[PDB]
Amino acid sequence: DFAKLAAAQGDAIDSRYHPSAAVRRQLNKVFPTHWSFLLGEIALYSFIILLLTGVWLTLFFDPSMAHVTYDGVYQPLRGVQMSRAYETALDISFEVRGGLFVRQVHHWAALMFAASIMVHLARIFFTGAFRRPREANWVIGSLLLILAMFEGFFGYSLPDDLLSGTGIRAALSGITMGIPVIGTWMHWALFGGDFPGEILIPRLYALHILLIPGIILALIGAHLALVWFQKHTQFPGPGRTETNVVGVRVMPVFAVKSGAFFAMITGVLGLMGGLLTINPIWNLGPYKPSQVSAGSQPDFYMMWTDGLIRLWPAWEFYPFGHTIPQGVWVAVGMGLVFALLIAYPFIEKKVTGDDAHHNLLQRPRDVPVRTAIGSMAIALYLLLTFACMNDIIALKFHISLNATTWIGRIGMVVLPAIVYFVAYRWAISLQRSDREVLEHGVETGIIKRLPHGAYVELHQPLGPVDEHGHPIPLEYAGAPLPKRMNKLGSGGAPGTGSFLFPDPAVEHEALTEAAHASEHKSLTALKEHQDRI
Amino acid sequence: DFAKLAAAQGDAIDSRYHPSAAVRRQLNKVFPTHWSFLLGEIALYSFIILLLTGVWLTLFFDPSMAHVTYDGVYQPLRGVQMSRAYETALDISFEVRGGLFVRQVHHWAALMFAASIMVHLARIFFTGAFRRPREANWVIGSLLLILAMFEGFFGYSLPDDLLSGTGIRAALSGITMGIPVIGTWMHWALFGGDFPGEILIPRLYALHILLIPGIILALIGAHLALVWFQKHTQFPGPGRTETNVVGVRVMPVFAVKSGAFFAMITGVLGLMGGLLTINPIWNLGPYKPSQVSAGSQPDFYMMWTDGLIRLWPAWEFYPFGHTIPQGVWVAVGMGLVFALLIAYPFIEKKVTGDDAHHNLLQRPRDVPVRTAIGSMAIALYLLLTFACMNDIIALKFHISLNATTWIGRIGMVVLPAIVYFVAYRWAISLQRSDREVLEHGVETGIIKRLPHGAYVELHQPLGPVDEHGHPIPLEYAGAPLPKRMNKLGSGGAPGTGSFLFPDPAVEHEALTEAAHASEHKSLTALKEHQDRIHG
Amino acid sequence: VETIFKEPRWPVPGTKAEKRTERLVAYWLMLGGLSGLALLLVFLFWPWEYQ
Amino acid sequence: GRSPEVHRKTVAANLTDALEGSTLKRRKVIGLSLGIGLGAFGAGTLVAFIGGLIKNPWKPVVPTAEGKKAVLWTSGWTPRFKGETIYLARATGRPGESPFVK
Amino acid sequence: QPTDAELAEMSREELVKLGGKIDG
Ligand SMILES: CC(C)=CCC/C(C)=C/CC/C(C)=C/CC/C(C)=C/CC/C(C)=C/CC/C(C)=C/CC/C(C)=C/CC/C(C)=C/CC/C(C)=C/CC1=C(C)C(=O)c2ccccc2C1=O
Ligand SMILES: CC(C)=CCC/C(C)=C/CC/C(C)=C/CC/C(C)=C/CC/C(C)=C/CC/C(C)=C/CC/C(C)=C/CC/C(C)=C/CC/C(C)=C/CC1=C(C)C(=O)c2ccccc2C1=O
Ligand SMILES: CC(C)=CCC/C(C)=C/CC/C(C)=C/CC/C(C)=C/CC/C(C)=C/CC/C(C)=C/CC/C(C)=C/CC/C(C)=C/CC/C(C)=C/CC1=C(C)C(=O)c2ccccc2C1=O
Ligand SMILES: CCCCCCCCCCCCCCCC(=O)O[C@H](COC(=O)CCCCCCC[C@@H](C)CCCCCCCCC)COP(=O)(O)O[C@H]1[C@H](O)[C@H](O)[C@@H](O)[C@@H](O)[C@@H]1O
Ligand SMILES: CCCCCCCCCCCCCCCC(=O)O[C@H](COC(=O)CCCCCCC[C@@H](C)CCCCCCCCC)COP(=O)(O)O[C@H]1[C@H](O)[C@H](O)[C@@H](O)[C@@H](O)[C@@H]1O
Ligand code: HEM
Ligand code: HEM
Ligand code: HEM
Ligand code: HEM
Repeated sequence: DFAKLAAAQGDAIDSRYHPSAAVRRQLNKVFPTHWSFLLGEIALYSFIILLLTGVWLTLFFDPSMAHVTYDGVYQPLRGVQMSRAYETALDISFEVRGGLFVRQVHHWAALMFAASIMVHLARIFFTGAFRRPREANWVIGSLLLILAMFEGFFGYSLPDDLLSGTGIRAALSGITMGIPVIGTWMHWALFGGDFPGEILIPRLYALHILLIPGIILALIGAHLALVWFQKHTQFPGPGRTETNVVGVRVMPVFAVKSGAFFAMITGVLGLMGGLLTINPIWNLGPYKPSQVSAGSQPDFYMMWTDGLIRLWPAWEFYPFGHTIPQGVWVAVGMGLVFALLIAYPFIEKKVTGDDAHHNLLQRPRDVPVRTAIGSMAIALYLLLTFACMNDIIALKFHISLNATTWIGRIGMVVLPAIVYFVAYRWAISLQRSDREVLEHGVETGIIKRLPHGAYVELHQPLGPVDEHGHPIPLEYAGAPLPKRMNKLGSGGAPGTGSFLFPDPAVEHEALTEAAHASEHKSLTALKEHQDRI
Repeated sequence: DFAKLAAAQGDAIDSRYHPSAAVRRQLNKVFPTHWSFLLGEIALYSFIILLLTGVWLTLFFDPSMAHVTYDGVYQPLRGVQMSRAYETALDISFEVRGGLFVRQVHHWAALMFAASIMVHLARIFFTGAFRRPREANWVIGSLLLILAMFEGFFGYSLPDDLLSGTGIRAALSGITMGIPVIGTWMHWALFGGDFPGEILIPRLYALHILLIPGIILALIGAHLALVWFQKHTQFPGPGRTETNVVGVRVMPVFAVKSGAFFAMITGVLGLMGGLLTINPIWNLGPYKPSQVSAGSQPDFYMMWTDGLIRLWPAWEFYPFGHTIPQGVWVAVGMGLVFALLIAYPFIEKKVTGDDAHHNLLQRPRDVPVRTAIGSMAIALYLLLTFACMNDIIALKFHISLNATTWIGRIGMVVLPAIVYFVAYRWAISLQRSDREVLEHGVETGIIKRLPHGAYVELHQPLGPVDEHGHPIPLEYAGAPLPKRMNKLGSGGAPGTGSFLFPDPAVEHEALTEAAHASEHKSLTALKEHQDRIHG
Repeated sequence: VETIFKEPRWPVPGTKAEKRTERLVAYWLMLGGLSGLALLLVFLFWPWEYQ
Repeated sequence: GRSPEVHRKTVAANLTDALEGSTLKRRKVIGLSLGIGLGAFGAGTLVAFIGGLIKNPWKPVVPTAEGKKAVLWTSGWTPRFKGETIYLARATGRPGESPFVK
Repeated sequence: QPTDAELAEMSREELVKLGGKIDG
């Protein structure tokens, strides 16, 4: 049986490590049940898939710049002079069974990682979860994003193709040697000489597979430990206070949900990794200094940095027989954004003068200034991202290539100003919309004509009424309010059965009674708990 | 004004994470102070240095078999056709300032790692620190040892010189295609074709820098966590029981000692990596199938495997147009010592029929059979290790190369038996040595010459005395006993002062008084605690 | 922890709705099994080679 | 929030006692030597670790018709001796059979 | 279970004793 093996295993474990009190604590930890708290899991689930696929690729790849002749199976590149890295990358995709699928899944997971990080960051910023005592966690996160953004850059630069080659030549060699005084020294330290060199690909390979993933893993561990041992925040609601957590225990509800979500994320990544083409490196050809194409665009998590180069004017300086190129501006401009994202909580703490312990979240509509600032930042990001793709937008959408640069240049000072104003007004208007329900009730959508010819609209009060009919106004408690009568159960109970055939009446009655009885109990329990405090 | 600075940054931490009780518990952990318990951390300190040196050798190395012509600074190899890996290994040593020093420190630390692991294993085995509830820790350590061996083997195969190439052709290729059913399939799966191939060095590089160190790090973490939360064993002595720990707290005595030991290990490794030459790859050449030298030795942690091959006879079988080579016998043999090593505690538990949750260690003299078995195993290991270097001993010492093979072959069945017998008898004799002092006392080494012309020796009783002057017999308590009178304080300080000039007398008197009183207090405290425990 | 509310999902026993719901969960798992077998068979027997 | 007063007081007492009992603050001579020595060792080690991959980018390594010059001042078009004839060659294909022609 | 009043009336000597006794 299994009533004897499990007891023996439990006895053997407990007599050696005595972990019963500390293992019960972990099973009894409660976690809020929200759809905005599952955005931080996706990224994590994207990282794990990046490891498994990352190891499979290490059994086949050769990171060398030694020049060879192809002589392989792919005919259009038969006698071409290439490097060992490019040849091996072709071998992975054409010679090894199921290699193309693996390296497509790798790239797709790399994209999902960054996208999920961005969405998670947006959530954290807008809900106000960065306030004390969690402003140390924000900083950690701010590093992770940066580490996740260069790690991806070093990854697609490994095959040593034309696109990534030109990308490396522009964004890493040109910019490096443009910096004042300590510029050419740093360039020659990184490349070990002039640009092409002989040690760049091995160095990038070692940096991509070992160091940055190690730092990322350690920092992620710290992130998760801080989240675990500080507890999770929650939205204001019935039965929620500043000194408790309302949700479900880890065992067995939370674990099953986590597992299912991981499975579905894996399913999505695997399904889209074998139905869409990403990075067909054989169409591109090996890197040549004397060859170029039309696109010349990086991955989506890098396009704002390229758009900033693409839009900024040609302003240079020539003091005492030296040169300060245009590319300096970007290097400064990129440093500020990172310095204006790592320490935001302290800036806001200094501005608003709020230095209190916070456990309850805020609805984006309740903080207009922060919401407007976030909206304007997102607008600037989107504009910088779309300005990198101007040379494809001009071709597909019939716009002048000269016009796009000027549109971007004017936009990068005009659009955020509009967005700030609109966001501020919109937030205040949503606030005003929340006060109309607390005073009159939910609009049912039903019109009635009185005997004397008046038209009235029937309201559903959310509380007690006085002795004339109009409800007693309620107070705002930082919680959402209903706006439709269907969400209050005012209508809807379809006859139980299959899709095509009904069930016996007795079964229907017995099943409909139980649901209503169960539904009362939860509300009663919450009300009693709230009233005891 | 650091009092105000530390009082503000301490409150900022407690108000956000509240780790007061949690860190206060960790500051009060008590650890036994025995030299023998410092053996385990050396390995740890060797691992860290292997990581820092491994990151500095990842900025210059290129793992590729693409053949090139040297044309470098080192003149004796000018124009020779080599691989990219060998060329980069030469570049590290000749073209980068301080690269030779770094790679020498890497190799020396690699050797120290294995040596420390072996000594630590010996300590754990001999004192019975594996009994209960500490079996899983033994298993984990065993896996660590195996992983360390294979990690080391894959490391010196990267430069692709003549020695490493000859070693890898014979060990990883020759042995592989001898396994009865899956002999050639496994070979072609590993090499992606015939022996040399074009993917072996990149694969070994990825395996050496990423995977095996990752597994090692995880297993080491688990090891240390188990040690921390299972409250390190101690040894029988005054004031020690089955349910307590005697030693010092972590803060501040233990931490300072740990830091100082780490510093000294680093110092030794750094000093050793500058004054002694290891692995000169330029005196060798690039690997060629039609070239060989005389030595052909692996690293010392792999020597027993190589010596087993040299000594086993040429026994083969040819069933139904097939072949079972000699190399099979070692492959079965090599995995049989491992299996017997991991599952030793269970074997001994089944044999002696004892599992009683032991926290107190054993002196090796008190367990004769286990000591004899360990001695026998060590003897076999030493003989197998010295058999691998039978060609170097036959050259330096004047002995036939044919004679060494037969010496080893006969020895590997005879020497262990002799070692077992001698170890057993020696342990029992050391036991009998302890019963003589508990009964008569410590022999002072002084002869008396009584009036009637009798010679006796003066004894110093270790306990109460009888009315006739003969000491009351004491009981054995599993603890060491004194055997010299100088270790009991039969000798004072020569005098307070420098090496050449004395100090005023009053200072000397006061210091002697204080020291003596402090010794009284410590002994009295231990005695009082021991008396209150057993009430 | 307090656990203010806890209720089973099927108070009334012996209903056709419960049996029907029992057979819906099984279908997805059977589909997963079939797809796994399909993956095995397609990875073993398919051209896979560049033309 | 904040841990109870007992835990805070005990942990603070433990740390303060550890520092005070060492009598390190009373001994300025050895407390200063430690700092100086650690600083010197750290500086030496860091310079040794990093100084291996630093190269001078303005050293003459390229042979020209006017002596050795730095890399960034030169190209494939710089004459190596006076009166050298450098042709403008086209590239078509044929990787192994004259990729460049007049 | 000493009160906040008593914890301010203890020296550094007996606070370490109390901490150790709590830890065991
Ligand atoms: C009773 C009583 C009153 C007592 C209690 C009182 C009490 C408890 C209250 C007191 C609390 C108080 C007062 C607290 C105050 C705390 C406080 C104010 C704290 C402030 C904290 C603070 C200000 C933080 C500092 C922030 C900080 C240090 C900033 C970081 C700066 C950063 C992140 C800069 C990085 C810049 C950087 C690394 C730039 C790199 C640029 C380079 C060189 C890259 C070039 C570059 C490269 C390299 C490419 O490869 C590339 C490839 C493709 C495209 C482009 C590029 C490219 O641009
Ligand atoms: C010093 C050094 C060089 C080290 C480098 C370290 C480094 C960068 C790592 C690299 C990894 C290395 C090198 C390891 C090698 C390992 C190795 C050789 C294995 C080969 C693997 C292999 C052969 C593949 C088999 C394929 C296969 C069958 C795959 C199965 C996939 C499996 C088993 C998946 C496991 C999934 C998994 C481990 C999930 C864990 C989830 C975790 C940890 C979440 C915890 C967690 C949860 C769950 C929350 O929801 C949560 C919510 C809110 C706050 C906190 C948390 C929280 O902490
Ligand atoms: C032959 C071949 C081709 C190879 C194949 C390999 C192979 C097949 C292997 C299989 C192995 C098998 C079967 C086992 C399975 C194990 C398994 C499931 C592996 C999973 C691995 C995995 C999932 C990867 C995760 C890796 C990972 C990121 C782990 C993190 C581990 C961490 C965080 C460790 C921290 C360690 C650390 C920081 C060390 C510091 C050391 C210091 C400073 C010492 C301080 C210290 C001192 C000083 C003491 O003396 C001391 C004394 C007593 C107690 C404590 C201490 C103490 O703490
Ligand atoms: C590690 C210790 C191991 C302990 C185990 C001890 C087991 C010892 C077993 C004895 C081994 C016997 C070896 C015999 C196998 C054999 O073949 O031996 C021959 C020559 O016999 C000899 O010398 C016999 C030598 C005896 C050596 C005894 C070994 C004891 C030593 C090893 C113990 C000391 C330990 C070291 C001390 C260090 C620590 C100090 C405590 C060489 O043949 P060969 O040379 O070809 O002779 C050709 C003609 O035939 C042909 O006519 C013609 O004349 C020629 O062609 C001629 O060459
Ligand atoms: C008395 C001077 C030292 C004062 C003490 C403190 C300064 C030392 C700190 C750094 C130690 C440098 C020691 C390295 C030896 C040295 O100094 O090189 C000399 C170059 O002249 C120099 O004065 C070097 C001046 C340092 C310039 C600083 C470089 C700027 C930064 C940006 C460089 C990047 C560093 C990374 C940090 C970036 C962080 C950014 C966030 C000769 O160069 P060279 O002969 O041409 O090339 C050789 C090869 O051939 C041979 O393989 C081997 O590689 C060498 O021997 C090499 O020198
Ligand atoms: C590698 C990227 C990141 C990963 C894998 C990650 C992962 C997670 C996970 C799983 C959680 C669990 C709670 C939740 O689901 O919301 C979480 C919470 C949190 N993350 Fe992230 N995160 C990352 C990046 C960031 C970033 C970019 C920020 C902010 C810039 C951030 C700040 C936080 C904070 C403050 C919390 C806790 C908020 C709360 O307690 O409610 N993290 N993170
Ligand atoms: C942070 C997660 C990771 C990101 C964002 C990332 C990024 C990338 C990218 C963009 C590529 C290019 C794939 C292609 O061109 O088709 C790539 C390939 C590769 N990655 Fe990663 N990677 C990650 C994790 C890892 C890890 C952990 C390793 C090492 C264990 C690794 C090793 C490789 C290898 C060997 C390649 C081969 C490049 C190629 O085939 O083109 N990756 N990576
Ligand atoms: C921790 C256990 C390790 C051991 C016992 C070990 C051992 C060795 C040995 C013996 C060599 C060859 C020595 C020679 O003759 O030059 C070597 C080479 C090397 N190891 Fe490791 N290693 C270890 C870990 C690492 C790690 C973790 C890294 C990377 C992070 C690494 C990177 C290298 C590199 C790059 C070489 C280059 C070969 C050379 O430059 O000579 N090793 N290792
Ligand atoms: C990388 C290899 C290893 C490291 C770094 C390591 C490290 C350590 C350290 C530091 C300790 C505590 C310090 C001490 O008491 O000596 C320890 C304890 C222990 N180790 Fe190891 N160890 C390793 C391998 C092994 C091996 C090979 C075994 C046995 C086969 C083993 C079994 C144990 C056991 C049983 C303990 C318990 C200590 C005790 O009870 O006293 N370890 N290890």
